[PDB]
Amino acid sequence: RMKQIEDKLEEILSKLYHIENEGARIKKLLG
Amino acid sequence: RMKQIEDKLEEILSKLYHIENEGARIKKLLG
Amino acid sequence: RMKQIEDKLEEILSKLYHIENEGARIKKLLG
Amino acid sequence: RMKQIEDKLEEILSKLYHIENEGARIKKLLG
Repeated sequence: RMKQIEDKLEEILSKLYHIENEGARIKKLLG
Repeated sequence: RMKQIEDKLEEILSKLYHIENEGARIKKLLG
Repeated sequence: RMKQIEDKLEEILSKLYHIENEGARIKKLLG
Repeated sequence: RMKQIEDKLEEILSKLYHIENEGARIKKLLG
């Protein structure tokens, strides 16, 4: 069951990169 | 108590999807 | 060790609410 | 493999702190 949690963790990490990137876009835009 | 973790994670992901959608609206509204 | 993970999960949840709220502010602002 | 989870979580949180700071700059730059 540990490998099921690890899929989610990685998926969560991916989503965090995407959000961090969306935020940098918006930032560069405004500036 | 590994299921309780996987439940939390799943909740986390939903929040992240919502955050992601927020940034989409922010991008349209902006650029 | 499960209760150490649970502190982090909750802390992560908290931070997600804060970010979701920061995003709604920005959104309301722009609009 | 419960430590590997706690490591991931800690990584997640750092990302969330960074996202949080991004939204701070976005708010200043904007309002």
